[PDB]
Amino acid sequence: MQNDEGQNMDLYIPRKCSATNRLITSKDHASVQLNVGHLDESGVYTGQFTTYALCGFIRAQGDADSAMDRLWQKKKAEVGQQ
Amino acid sequence: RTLSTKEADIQMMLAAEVHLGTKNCDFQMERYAFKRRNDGIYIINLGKTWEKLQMAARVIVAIENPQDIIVQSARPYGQRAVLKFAQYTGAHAIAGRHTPGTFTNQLQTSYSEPRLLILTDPRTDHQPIKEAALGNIPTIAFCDTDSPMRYVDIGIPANNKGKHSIGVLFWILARMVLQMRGAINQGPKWDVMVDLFFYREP
Amino acid sequence: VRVSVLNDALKSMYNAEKAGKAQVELRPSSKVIIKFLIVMQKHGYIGDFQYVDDHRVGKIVVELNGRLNKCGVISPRFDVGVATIEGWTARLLPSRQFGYIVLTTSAGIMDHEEARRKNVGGKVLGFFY
Amino acid sequence: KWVPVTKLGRLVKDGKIRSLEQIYLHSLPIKEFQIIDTLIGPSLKDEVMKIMPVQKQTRAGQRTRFKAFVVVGDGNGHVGLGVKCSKEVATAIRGGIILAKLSVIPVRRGYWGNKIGKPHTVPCKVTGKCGSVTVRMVPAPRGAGIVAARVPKKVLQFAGIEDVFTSSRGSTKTLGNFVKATFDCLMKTYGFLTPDFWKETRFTKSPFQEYFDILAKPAN
Amino acid sequence: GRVRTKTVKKSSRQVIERYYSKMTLDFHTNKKILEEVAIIPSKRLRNKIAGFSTHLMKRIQKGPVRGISLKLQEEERERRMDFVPEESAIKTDLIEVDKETLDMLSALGMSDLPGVVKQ
Amino acid sequence: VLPNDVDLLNPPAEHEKKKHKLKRLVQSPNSFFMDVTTVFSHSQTVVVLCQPTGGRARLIEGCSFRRK
Amino acid sequence: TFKRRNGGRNKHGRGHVKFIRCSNCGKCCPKDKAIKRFLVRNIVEQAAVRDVQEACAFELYTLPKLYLKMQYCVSCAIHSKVVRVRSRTDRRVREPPQ
RNA sequence: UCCGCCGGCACCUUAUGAGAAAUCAAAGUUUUUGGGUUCCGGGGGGAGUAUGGUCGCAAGGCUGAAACUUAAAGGAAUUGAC
Ligand SMILES: [K+]
Ligand SMILES: [K+]
Ligand SMILES: [Mg+2]
Ligand SMILES: [Mg+2]
Ligand SMILES: [Mg+2]
Ligand SMILES: [Mg+2]
Ligand SMILES: [Mg+2]
Ligand SMILES: [Mg+2]
Ligand SMILES: [Zn+2]
Repeated sequence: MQNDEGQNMDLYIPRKCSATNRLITSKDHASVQLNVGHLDESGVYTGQFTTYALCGFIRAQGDADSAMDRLWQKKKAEVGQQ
Repeated sequence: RTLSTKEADIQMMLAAEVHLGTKNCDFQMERYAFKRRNDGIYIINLGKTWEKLQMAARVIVAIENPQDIIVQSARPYGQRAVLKFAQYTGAHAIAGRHTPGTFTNQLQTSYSEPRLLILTDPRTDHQPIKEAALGNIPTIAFCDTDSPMRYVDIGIPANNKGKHSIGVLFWILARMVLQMRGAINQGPKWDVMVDLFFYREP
Repeated sequence: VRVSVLNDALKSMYNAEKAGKAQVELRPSSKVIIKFLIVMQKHGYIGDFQYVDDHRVGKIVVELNGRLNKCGVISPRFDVGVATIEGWTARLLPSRQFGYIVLTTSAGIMDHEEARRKNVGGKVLGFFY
Repeated sequence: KWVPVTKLGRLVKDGKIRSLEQIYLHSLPIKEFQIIDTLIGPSLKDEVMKIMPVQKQTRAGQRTRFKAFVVVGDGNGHVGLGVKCSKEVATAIRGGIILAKLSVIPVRRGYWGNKIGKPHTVPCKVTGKCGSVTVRMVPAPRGAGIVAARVPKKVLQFAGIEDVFTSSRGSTKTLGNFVKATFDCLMKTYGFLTPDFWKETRFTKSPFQEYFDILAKPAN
Repeated sequence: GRVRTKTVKKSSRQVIERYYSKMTLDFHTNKKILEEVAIIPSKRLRNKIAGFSTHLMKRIQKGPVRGISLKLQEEERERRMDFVPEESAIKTDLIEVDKETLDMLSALGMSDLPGVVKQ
Repeated sequence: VLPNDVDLLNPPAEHEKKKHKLKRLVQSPNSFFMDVTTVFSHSQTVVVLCQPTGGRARLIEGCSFRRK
Repeated sequence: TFKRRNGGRNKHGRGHVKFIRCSNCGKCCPKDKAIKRFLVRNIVEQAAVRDVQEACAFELYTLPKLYLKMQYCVSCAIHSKVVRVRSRTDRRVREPPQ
């Protein structure tokens, strides 16, 4: 990754699945990146969102729905969304 | 007394039998089912159904261009709701049969590249769901108790069979998307009538 | 019959990690398994694991963090002197930059990097990376 | 000329996207070879691996079609493999070149020992399988060269790999599977989660989301 | 046999799509319209197209067809669907629920809803 | 329940109730003693207060038993 | 190449099954492998019911039925068209036809 | 009749797996190669033959070669022709 001097030696840093932590390769066309919008006190979209990345492996297993639900149930309690 | 937005929607969903599931429950839908009665029919927890509707609405509003959202149904009962849902939310509705190669064949006329996909029933809409997994297209689907969860990112636990259930679900979802945009006033009421979403037989 | 409790413990973790599970139960438990886990935990390959006392052998629940590629035992437990550690690493590890071979030495259970620092040999228990 | 029909084609045609890594990050499929010619076009170099005639038995005779294996790569971490079958040798080669570009992948490179100079070998042990053919790649010290057969060696050279040890099992004489197996392990170089990738991911907007307004407006 | 080929069928549908108003139910009148609004190289081909188009006109009178898209006809169908009764089919009051359903609402703390009533 | 929707260390009390006695997180017998003179729920001996069977001993309707 | 998961018969968790004799040719065939058909029909053909009924000597009488259980070997079942050769996909369908 | 637990003969769907494929919920957890242990194979023939030993009333069983010969034999699947 980083040379002895410090310069980066990687073309890019692949994303990691938010549920399984697996790397997402350039040909993983079943992987999807999802955005969940943030609301205000009134309940109107404020232009802010939280991003989630899912690999094709977990989505093919059918566990994406459960994984997304658990991740959102935790994230919303941290950013004040409810 | 005054009913909150969640209570009013749950009351509306009860009248439409949105909570009545199939006699069989998929192992990945058990987390949404509440209890099974002696009749063998599973009862969907409407409390969780409303929460998933809110989560789906948050994803929809995050789409800058509504035209990138495609909502479609295969069964006739949902062909009316999808058209009305796209009318108010600005999405792109495709009612009828999905043409294979829509999302993969770049040289045919019907080629499209949606950012989000909405479906009424994964079991009947298997073709678009299967084809959406070749283009990094996230999918939202209304899933019944016996609905497969493969390649489904957000599954809304609801009865996607009855004509009333399908119409109410899209009516509520359309209202939530507009409310989160500030286009319409908050609350459980909407100037649009739900009957516009119900299936109109010949 | 159960021959190597360590193999069952590591095999269960490896299968669970590939399936994407967050927790996995190891039964039976042993002080060799616990010390093996501690080595993995110190290098940030597993999260927090909890030992349950059942008055017979106990049980362990291990929290997974998705960083573990593979973990397995080496059977039989061959003797490995300090001079022969280099050969084993060239065989079992992906590269010369990460991955640890767990050895049981007279100074205790430790990874091969620690064994070189203490200049102590022993026997191979397993590996992970 | 080129009239893009996909979202990436317009962005690449417009110039919003200027690197393949920005596409690889979001794992977006590439269907138009003009995109590859616009980003790493001048640095690419195609080479025909083999012409394989295949025959189909017919009432009048045997239908002979020609199958061409083409490998492309800039020699700096990008390589592609394309195979097309056609009734003419020239037509097969031209189509194979197009297919090779569409399958270009990023190849991760590392250091055998000390991180001195540019990366020269694979970062870890990687194996690829196609049919019965399995190709293994082990990191090798600088100057060791590419210790591999002709078919893997050609692919590795186009991928920018300078030194690596290789071993093979299975029917390597099946060139189609031998080259594909070599290409299979190269794409796995970015799939292995090393400790340096343990850092939490920092997501960024996809090109479609970033340039929604440009894509929304029809192109005329 | 007397099966019309794609040339006859395809041409007939196109004529009806953009000249439905001009077309009539009479073959003799229709074949004169084709000469005015189309270039048919041969007389025999023109007669076949006129006859099949006249057959399609009879089909349209009784109901819609598959391969012909009449824009004016489509608009009529849209208006009928948009019509809905003033009374909603979903009754918020007098909601029939089962014992399990009532317990499901109790877990949510919504056992005080007006409409919900046991069967 | 899916593996990731359940906690192995703190399973629901109802879930452990229906699990096999030997497969619970901690082994627990399903038997118990009762008064009537303590009688084992799965007694293998004739007490006629209880009649041994393949499982729990068949108790007599007349007398009333209190679990302990 | 293995053509069927069941091996052409219906035997699980047992070693030997006594054979039966084909109703057509008498060939020995294991009972679990033989094609079995239970034919129930009137003892009088439909072409003669009217004549027999008119000649009945009783005011009320129900014509008895003829029950015959037929057990065929594979060769006779195919030749007699009791069963037909099906495509690879259709071989797995075990439900009786319409 | 309904719910569940243990054990057994099986079946159905599915790939995140495996395989040359047929196919397999094991024939999976294998070049990211190691839970324990027994038997057993090394191109096709000659050949389960010759010989020696051993068992059997016999029929034969068990054990078991070489000379020499040969560039294929064979497995799965595809298109034709029949
Ligand atoms: K049979
Ligand atoms: K059972
Ligand atoms: Mg055969
Ligand atoms: Mg048995
Ligand atoms: Mg036998
Ligand atoms: Mg199967
Ligand atoms: Mg091995
Ligand atoms: Mg041999
Ligand atoms: Zn027979």
